[PDB]
Amino acid sequence: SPSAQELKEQGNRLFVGRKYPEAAACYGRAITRNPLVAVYYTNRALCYLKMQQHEQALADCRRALELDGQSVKAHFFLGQCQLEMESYDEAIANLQRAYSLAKEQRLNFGDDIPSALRIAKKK
Amino acid sequence: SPSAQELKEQGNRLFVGRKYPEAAACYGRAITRNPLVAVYYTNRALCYLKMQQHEQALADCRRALELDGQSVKAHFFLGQCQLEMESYDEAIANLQRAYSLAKEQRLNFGDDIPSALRIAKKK
Ligand SMILES: Cn1ncc2c(NCc3cccnc3)nc(-c3cccc(NC(=S)Nc4cccc(C(F)(F)F)c4)c3)nc21
Ligand SMILES: Cn1ncc2c(NCc3cccnc3)nc(-c3cccc(NC(=S)Nc4cccc(C(F)(F)F)c4)c3)nc21
Repeated sequence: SPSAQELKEQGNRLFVGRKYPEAAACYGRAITRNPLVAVYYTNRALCYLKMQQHEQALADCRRALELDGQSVKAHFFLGQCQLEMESYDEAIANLQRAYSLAKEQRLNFGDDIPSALRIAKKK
Repeated sequence: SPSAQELKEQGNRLFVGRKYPEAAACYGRAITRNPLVAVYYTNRALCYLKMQQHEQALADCRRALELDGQSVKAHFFLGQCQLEMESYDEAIANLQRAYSLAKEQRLNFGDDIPSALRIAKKK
């Protein structure tokens, strides 16, 4: 009886090892246990992007944003996805919104700018 | 008598293996052989970002853009650098400009969107 969190974990570790189809299956199972969690869709969206399944990534991005319109990563992956699909004007709009939200949330709450948006995040 | 190109190569391979200070030294030597090449500064800028030498990365970004105001990567690394330094409004402006230029250059010349701007570039 794995919990939805527990499943997101297993998927996150799977994703680390570039096991993307298996990681997407885990996030999918987390979504089925609790389908109103933006991050599960955001995480699976990235798996589909790595798998070059762009239509599925886009739909996951759209669902995440319906649950959480303030999501930095969902805007970013949505923009990255629309980049890969060559919807360039939409992609730029969502990328800027991702970076704008990241700044707002950094300055109101203290969040780190998500690492997905940075190429040189200190490790 | 290594050529400026030859030196950029050695630096590019060094960068692959995460040997960033040694790679920055190579790009530096390429710049000294031919200091009017935007890409050498763009490449070294990334090394400094990986080394968390933000002031040096910024200056390299600025020099690249002086040589080539149409540079996608120079705008992007400049924006990424200003992100790490928390100049958020400038960073967003340069990131959008990077993505805008990438689209223009893609649609006029056929360039791939530089991989540095994409998290899921097909390999
Ligand atoms: C949202 N934020 N703020 C801070 C921060 C962060 N700090 C530094 C860092 C950066 C990179 C690697 N290490 C540490 N790292 C990740 C982050 C980025 C990628 C992977 C993971 N790691 C695990 S296990 N799963 C995972 C797998 C695929 C996607 C995702 C996600 F969709 F969430 F990006 C998570 C964590 N994110 C972060
Ligand atoms: C500007 N564009 N368009 C297409 C393209 C590209 N295709 C796919 C790809 C993407 C990633 C890895 N493999 C293949 N890959 C790189 C690119 C990206 C990073 C590294 C390298 N590789 C070498 S050797 N040096 C190098 C080292 C540090 C920085 C840089 C640079 F500043 F140039 F980004 C180059 C090439 N760029 C690219």
